[PDB]
Amino acid sequence: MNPIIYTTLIMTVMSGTMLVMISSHWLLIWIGFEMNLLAMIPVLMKNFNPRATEAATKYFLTQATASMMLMMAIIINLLYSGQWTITKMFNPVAMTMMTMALAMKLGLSPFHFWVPEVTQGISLQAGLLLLTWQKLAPLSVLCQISQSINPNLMLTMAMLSILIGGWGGLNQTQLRKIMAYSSIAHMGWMTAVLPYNTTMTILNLLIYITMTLAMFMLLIHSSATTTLSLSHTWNKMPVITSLMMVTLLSMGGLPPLSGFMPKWMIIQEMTKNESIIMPTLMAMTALLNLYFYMRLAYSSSLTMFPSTNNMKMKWQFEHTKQMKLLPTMIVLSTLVLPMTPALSSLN
Amino acid sequence: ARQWQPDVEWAEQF
Amino acid sequence: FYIREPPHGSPDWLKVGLTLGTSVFLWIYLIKQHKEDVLEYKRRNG
Amino acid sequence: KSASSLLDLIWLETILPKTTSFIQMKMSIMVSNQKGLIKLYFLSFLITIMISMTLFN
Amino acid sequence: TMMSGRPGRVPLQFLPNEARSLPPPKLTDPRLVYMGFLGYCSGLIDNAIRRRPVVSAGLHRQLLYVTSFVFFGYYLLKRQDYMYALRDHDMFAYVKSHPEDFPEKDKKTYGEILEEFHPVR
Amino acid sequence: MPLVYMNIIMAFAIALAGLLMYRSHLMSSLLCLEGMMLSLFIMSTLIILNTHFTLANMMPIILLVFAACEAALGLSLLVMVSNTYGTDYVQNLNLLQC
Amino acid sequence: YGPLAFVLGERTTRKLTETSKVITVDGNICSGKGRLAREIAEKLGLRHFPEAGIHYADSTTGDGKPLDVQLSGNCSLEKFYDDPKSNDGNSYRLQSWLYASRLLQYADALEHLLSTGQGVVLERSIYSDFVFLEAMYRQGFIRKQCVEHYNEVKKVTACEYLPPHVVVYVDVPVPEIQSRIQKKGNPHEMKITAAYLQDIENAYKKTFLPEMSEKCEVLQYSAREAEDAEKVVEDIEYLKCDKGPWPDQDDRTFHRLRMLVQNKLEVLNYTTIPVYLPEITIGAHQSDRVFQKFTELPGRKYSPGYNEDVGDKWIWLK
Amino acid sequence: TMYIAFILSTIFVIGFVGFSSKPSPIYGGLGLIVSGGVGCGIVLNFGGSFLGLMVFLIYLGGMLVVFGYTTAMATEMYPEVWVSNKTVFGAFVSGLMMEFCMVYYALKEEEVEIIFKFNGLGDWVIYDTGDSGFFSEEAMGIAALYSYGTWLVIVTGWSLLIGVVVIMEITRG
Amino acid sequence: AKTLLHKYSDIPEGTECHRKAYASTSIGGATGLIVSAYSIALKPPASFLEGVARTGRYTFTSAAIGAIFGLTSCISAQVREKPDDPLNYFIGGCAGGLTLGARTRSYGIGAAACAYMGLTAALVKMGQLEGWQVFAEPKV
Amino acid sequence: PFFDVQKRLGLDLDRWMTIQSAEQPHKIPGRCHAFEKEWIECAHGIGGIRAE
Amino acid sequence: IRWTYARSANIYPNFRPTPKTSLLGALFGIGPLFFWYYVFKTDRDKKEKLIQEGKLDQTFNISY
Amino acid sequence: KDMFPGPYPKTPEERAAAAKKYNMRVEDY
Amino acid sequence: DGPEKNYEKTMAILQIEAEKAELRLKELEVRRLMRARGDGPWYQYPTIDKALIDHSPKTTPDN
Repeated sequence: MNPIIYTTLIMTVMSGTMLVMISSHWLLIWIGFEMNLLAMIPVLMKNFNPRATEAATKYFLTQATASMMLMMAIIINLLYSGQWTITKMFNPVAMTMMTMALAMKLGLSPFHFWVPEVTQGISLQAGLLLLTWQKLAPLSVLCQISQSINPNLMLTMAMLSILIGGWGGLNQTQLRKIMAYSSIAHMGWMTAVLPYNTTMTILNLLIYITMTLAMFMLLIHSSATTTLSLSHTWNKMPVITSLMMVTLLSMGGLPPLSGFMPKWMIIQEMTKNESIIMPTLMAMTALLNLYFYMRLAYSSSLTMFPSTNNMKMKWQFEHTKQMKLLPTMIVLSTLVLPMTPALSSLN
Repeated sequence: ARQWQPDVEWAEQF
Repeated sequence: FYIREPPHGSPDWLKVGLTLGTSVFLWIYLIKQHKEDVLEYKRRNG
Repeated sequence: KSASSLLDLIWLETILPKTTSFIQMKMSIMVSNQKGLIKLYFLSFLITIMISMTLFN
Repeated sequence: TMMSGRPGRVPLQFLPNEARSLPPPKLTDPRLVYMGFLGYCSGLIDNAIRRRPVVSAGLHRQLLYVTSFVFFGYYLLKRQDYMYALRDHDMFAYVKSHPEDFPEKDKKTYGEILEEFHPVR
Repeated sequence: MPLVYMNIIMAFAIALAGLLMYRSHLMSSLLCLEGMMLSLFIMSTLIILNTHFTLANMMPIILLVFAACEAALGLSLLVMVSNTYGTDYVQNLNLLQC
Repeated sequence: YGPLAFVLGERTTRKLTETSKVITVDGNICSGKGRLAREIAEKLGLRHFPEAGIHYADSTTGDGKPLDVQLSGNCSLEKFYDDPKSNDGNSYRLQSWLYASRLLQYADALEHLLSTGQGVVLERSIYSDFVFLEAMYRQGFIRKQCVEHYNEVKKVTACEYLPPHVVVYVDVPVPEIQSRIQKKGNPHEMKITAAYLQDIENAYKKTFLPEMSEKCEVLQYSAREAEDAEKVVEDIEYLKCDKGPWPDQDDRTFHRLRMLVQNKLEVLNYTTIPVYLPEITIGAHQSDRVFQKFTELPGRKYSPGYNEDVGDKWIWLK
Repeated sequence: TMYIAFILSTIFVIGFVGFSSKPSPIYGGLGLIVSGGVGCGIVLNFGGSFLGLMVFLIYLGGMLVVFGYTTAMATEMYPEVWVSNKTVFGAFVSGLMMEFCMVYYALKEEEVEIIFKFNGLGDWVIYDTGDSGFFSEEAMGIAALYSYGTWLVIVTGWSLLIGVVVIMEITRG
Repeated sequence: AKTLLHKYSDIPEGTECHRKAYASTSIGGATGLIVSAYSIALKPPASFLEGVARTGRYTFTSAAIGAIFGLTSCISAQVREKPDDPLNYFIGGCAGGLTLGARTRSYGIGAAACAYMGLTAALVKMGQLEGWQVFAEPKV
Repeated sequence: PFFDVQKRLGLDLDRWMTIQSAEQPHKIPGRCHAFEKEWIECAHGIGGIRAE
Repeated sequence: IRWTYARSANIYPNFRPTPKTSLLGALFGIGPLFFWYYVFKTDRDKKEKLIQEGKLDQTFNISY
Repeated sequence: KDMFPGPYPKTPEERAAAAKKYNMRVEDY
Repeated sequence: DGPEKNYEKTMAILQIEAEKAELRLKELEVRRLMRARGDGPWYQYPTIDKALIDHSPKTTPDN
């Protein structure tokens, strides 16, 4: 792919997301979603492999179904209200259909099945975009219609997402699949507080985006896609695997790391609304995510695995590609807990 | 005497 | 020492000067902004 | 026998740590069926849509 | 969504003009110092990743890290203080304008109130 | 609502069920996608015409444009699968699991 | 060089000219291919890369001086000559290290060709390195699993590189090679058997040369024929340029290749594939100790240019 | 003839069942052809001459390229019809039975609530009694795309160009 | 959904044990049908008869669990004359877990299911008595 | 995150087709122009919670 | 080494929850707990009853 | 790894291997 | 220092913390009432702007 063409496709994805987050008309939100899908498919297939084609096809099918359901919901809302503005949806059936469509776009379980497959099929560069940038538009739409969202359906989807993400992450040895299941769990965490307080959803989204950017950029800097391949990184570059262990501990939600901020604030907001069983269950189920993160930390840094002889040649050379945002993303994802009262700026 | 330091048998589990 | 000259080598005085100028400009702008904010806060209250 | 093995190294562990971890492992195996066929989870999507429409109206 | 729909809120404005009536955060603020500390840690990690002397290499780069972090932290803290002041102001105004919902309670001293004694035997 | 609205909504539901229930070919799934798009076009067009929402009469055309854009996307993905596997059978998409 | 340079207008097809070709002079052990390669490089004007040894990577990185065997290679050709069936896996470890060295060499050669434009004359290549491995397996020095690992590593790295335009092969027979070796002087080379050289020749003439002829032209010369550099040069100057996939290359694939060959760690990414063969699997304690020893070498601790011990200065502003 | 729209909508549902049962894509093509033509008829009956003719024209052209591919990619030595596989025939019969049951329930029982509330009266009732004058209101609203909908034009054009680019990038190997 | 929930809850504790058991059986059967549908979708049976058998087994297991839970809870409430004690629901849940173990023919499964189910049913009874909200309406 | 750039910059990208009571070509009124006008003018500025 | 391993690390892997093992574990784990709970609860109830009716003497119990 | 205590021996081969491991006689073990 | 310094510091700290607790309870009640009624500056979900309505002579006289 020509670099100019790749830049145009990336800018088209970003422009689709900005159209979704900027318009006041439902038709333009659907248009932005369509542009996002159109410009995302070739970005998924930048490196041509049968696995890449399979991932692109599955993603296209899922997003197409979700967009069709979303447009049907929009049309029904127009029929029962004569309105196109992004506001309190005036039909419960349309609200349910739109919720299902947006959950399918986000990958909330039981619409989670495509995420581990599409994430594994595509490269790390495309996986980062899929797991970070592709969550902005549906979350923004959900935040704009949080008033009309049926709390029961959203809470059930969030709890199922957390449970399924934790369970799926335990049986995975491919790093991309582990990241996909962690993303599913974190999306459930974000959508748990949508009916209660959207600013907490925004905070969780920002923290998750920083953590996933750090993790994916570390994986790219190590060129590792499996636990065994990542294990060798302790020999060539111990700093990368140590930072990866710290970021995994942060993702587990362990204080004083930044990953404690979203869970803590979410539990606070959900207890303010007299919901005590759901946040407790979510906190207890986060232990599975913490488990597979810890297992990875063992295989990567906490314990040293056997390397190969050819790493001696690799010792001499230094990395050429330089990701300028990696140190900032690592710092913001590990040492920002003393800065929670900054929550107000998101209001 | 030394730390256990995973061998190939342990590493092939992952 | 090195057979191939280091990719960094002698300092990129252009980049170093740009970084130093940006940092100094940021500090000066921050100080001026703080002074203006203090003056405005005193003016609006007394 | 009655304390050192029976309670500590066996039942206490069987009651809480071992049982939970086993249940989590079985659930992990179930969720990650390692099939990867659209024909299956799209039917699951259809079932989910129907169930959501029935329950939440 | 609370503060999103406040009347008179100008979209995509980081600091409203009414925020200037509040005292700016002091340049010796502990939060600002922590922002500078985060910038310094970012510089150290940048040195560590690129395999150069962590505490000495690239003083200009670490200085830029610290300056940018302090600058953005100062503006962020100013916005946070403004938002909390807005929250308190709105809460006070709502309490004042709704006396029935927040009535003063009869002040009974402990000599009057009867709280049951639970012995510890 | 009029019975025509019921029929069109039922057609959309049937097309959605068809798309969600694959059998062998990926071409038929794209057919169900296009059918859903057509049903949505008819629904929106009837709604706009009935309520005399003049300025909204351009909405179905935009919907159709993005519909055939998605159709072209699907067709291109179909050719790549056929080139990579020889058939458009949905069972060949099996490398990516879980 | 990067995506920005390609966008701005820097295209490699402009740099390619009549003599922008990669030439690999192949041959059996001590076939005199080195002199032929040097003479080709001198007259055609191309750059000559001496065959990659154990310490080739040491030449490109750092001071250009070989490092210790414990650090750079952990293998010995002399030990392989003495004991080819050692239980230390020195044979296959040496073969894999030599394949990695030649992979780096090919990358450097392609880089030089795609950047400067000058042609390259290499001695053998990653495409010809499998001959030694097959000979070792046939002799029984290495087992089948080592061959499987070598094939797995090769099929992931060689595919991303263009085969040489010209394959010049010297065809000195086995008995003459034996005579040269027994007159060369090196006792370790004298320890080489006959079946090893015979299997090397068999592999060269059965798999490499036919497969290379399938892709491009394959010039062949005997001992007498290879001694006329002018004759060999004239053949290269009149070869049909249609041979090889290089004419099927545009600036897109050239940009991809130039991006790949400039990142050495990306070049050697799949060399260290986590296949735990006992012959190459270095233990955790040994890996830690050897890596610590490497990190303590002068100039090998920090990135190039930031090592104050080796005279690098201005590090505070660098 | 007072229920022409209802008959056309029933044929619409029939065609949707026809191409939803997944016969050979060739036969799904004519199923979609019938559905599109009947939908054009409905839109014409509701006053949308341009819109109905537009769906008719576009889908007619689109299904042609699908047919080209059905003979290139989805070509089975024995292409299957609605009466060739018990699965396809079962889906077709189930769809027809569902449509017939809902039609009967809607007709004989005036007010029907399956998911929404549908009224059994003819579609002619909902029509308005206004006069558009010397106008084709649908045509004027559609033509307002170039005057009012400049943003829509820009976004749609950009999406079409990016679609061409995406097709070329996907189908390049 | 809520129709069955109110068909079960509106029946007072320790009254009309047959109808309470029937309502619990209906709830269990609905849950088992949902589980069977999901299992068929995700793990396809080889034959239609195999799918019918799988659905029947799952539905019968779930319905038996629900019926046993309802009967045990109502009988405990009747005999002990304590309608508002979570121990009744604990006994019902343990009985349901024992029936689950019997259907799966495993003593360990039976014991674990008895324990967890009894705890969950006691928690449900406590939430009903106190007013715990699994899905709390947004109030802030 | 509804980044209302339209209200900030003053641009009108899609607010012209949000309602049928807005300006339409040749002043063709909507079928329910009066009802929508009444509903919008009633529920202007009082917030969604009160408007419901 | 084998003796140490068998005493500590090889117990659970070779453990099977037979009815004998389960019943012994129950009667040795929760048995004494319930016994002591009964004894202490009865003693505390007796003490509280005596305090309530005022039939227990605590003349110099000013440290507890 | 084979010189550590293992599961209960079932086959006579396992009973001989365990006896050899514990430096005993098969009959005595 | 003197025993009175800690005394006065404790009094100040108790005053501040009690004010914080009272303000937190007040904020919770205020937020609940504003969400329930929507008659305050918070939870003001947007509605259609009435400046979009076209108050011009249409085509049909009955508007």
